[PDB]
Amino acid sequence: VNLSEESARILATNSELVGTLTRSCK
Amino acid sequence: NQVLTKKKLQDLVREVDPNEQLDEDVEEMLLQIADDFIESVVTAACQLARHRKSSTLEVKDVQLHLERQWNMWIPGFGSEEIRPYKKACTTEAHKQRMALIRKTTKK
Amino acid sequence: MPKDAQMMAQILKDMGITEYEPRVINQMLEFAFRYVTTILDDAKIYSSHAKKATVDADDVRLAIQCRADQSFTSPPPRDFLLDIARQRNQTPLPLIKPYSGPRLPPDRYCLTAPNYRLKSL
Amino acid sequence: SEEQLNRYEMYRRSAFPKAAIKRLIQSITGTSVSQNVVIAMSGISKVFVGEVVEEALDVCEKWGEMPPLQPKHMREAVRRLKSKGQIPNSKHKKIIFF
Amino acid sequence: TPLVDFLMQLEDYTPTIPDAVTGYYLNRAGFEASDPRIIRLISLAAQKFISDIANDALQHCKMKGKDRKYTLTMEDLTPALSEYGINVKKPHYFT
Amino acid sequence: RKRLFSKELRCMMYGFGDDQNPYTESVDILEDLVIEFITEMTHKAMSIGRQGRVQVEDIVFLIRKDPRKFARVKDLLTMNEELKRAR
Repeated sequence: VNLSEESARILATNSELVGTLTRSCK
Repeated sequence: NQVLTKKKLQDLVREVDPNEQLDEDVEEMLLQIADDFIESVVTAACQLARHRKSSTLEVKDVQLHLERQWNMWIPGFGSEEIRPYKKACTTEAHKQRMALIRKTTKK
Repeated sequence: MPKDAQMMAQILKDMGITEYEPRVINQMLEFAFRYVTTILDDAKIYSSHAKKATVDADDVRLAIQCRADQSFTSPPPRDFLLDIARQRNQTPLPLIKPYSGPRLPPDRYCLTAPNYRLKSL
Repeated sequence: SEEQLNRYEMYRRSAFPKAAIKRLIQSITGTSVSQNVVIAMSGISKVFVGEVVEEALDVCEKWGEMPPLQPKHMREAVRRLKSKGQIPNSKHKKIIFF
Repeated sequence: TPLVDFLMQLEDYTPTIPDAVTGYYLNRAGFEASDPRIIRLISLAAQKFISDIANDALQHCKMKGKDRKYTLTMEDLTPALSEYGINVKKPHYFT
Repeated sequence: RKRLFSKELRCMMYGFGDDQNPYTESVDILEDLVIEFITEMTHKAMSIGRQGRVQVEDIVFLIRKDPRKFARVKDLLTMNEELKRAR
């Protein structure tokens, strides 16, 4: 049960720090 | 109605080595080469569209000519999901003729 | 002798080839097997590109014509060699200097060069 | 510093999800793969992304541009990698003898 | 340059292909090789090319499992040549 | 096709020095490289060894092409056993 909930916490912080605004380019 | 304009070509040389010049003998050939290749991509991608009984040139048959002949994969376009790869449709006639090469060899 | 090696000697006899090595018939059957299994290679790529089930005759007809430019490219045609020549054949012949010793192109087109080598230390 | 520790955190913790690549490979095979295949195939593709981005930042440092990566540095990244044989294409029958 | 500093690691090496064999195939290619270290470099680069085709064919044979004597059959050499630019296609069963 | 690697690949480019906020058309390019890389290492893997997808032939292509893909697949296969030995 410890392995199941802590696996998604390595990826949840990978959606709060990196990629805040979405850019584009000509 | 020209597609390359000798300033886009000059920056293509400046991005490689910025202390390098081309001659007008080389520039007039680098332009020829470009236009000549545009023609051979399109003349052999229209027939792939003609074999799809369609009248629109999609990006899926400019892909198949550059990959098979020119060894070019242009990344940023994306395709549909490739179907499950059929490996060997070896027929029964080959399964019985090749089972005669071994029958004479060891027996 | 299979029926296609008995027919390969007929093709060379129909040409001006009366005396050949016996290894030639084994070579002209490997070329004829590599060719049809390269056309039918491309004729299976084109059948799946038009998304059909079998390999029809219009797929093999395209696979023949779409590899007559890279696998068997031709010497240049007669209508192109005439136009290249008849603009080259219109500039006059230049005159010759009287005493120029060895007559040669400029130094970037000849093979005269100092031609170095490594010090065998 | 304080950015190098955040960058080293993303260099290690980031991965492609195993629940999607096992869906992606099995759409190519037809039947089934194993867990030790998906573990390796998710790991080689992280090296391959690190083969491109570490080399697309060499294209950007060679030219006169900044860290934001335009697609100009990314098509040039695949061009330089393919000329060194790093990007495999199994649809171009190559010939060395001519 | 790496080509010079590699050549100091070649004074202790002796390739399998002799210098008269390599020095003849450069004569058909267009030059008489004067320096005998250039003959020791084109022969080593061509010995390495055979030593990878005959080694990929071994790992092709050791990936079908028979473990006593490995025969260099065409079934192991023909996929091992296609990774380089050699595409053989041999026929069978001539009708 | 949708993008199945849009949020994951932005963490990875930051991991190799790009930015915290990469362009959308740059993740458009990298997402198509990976789908072709997994395709052009599975289409060639179902002819070698056998017509299946056992991982003893995924380790063949990584040698003689780039040693970083081989030195990073021997670490993921070793550490699978040291993470089942701990349980």
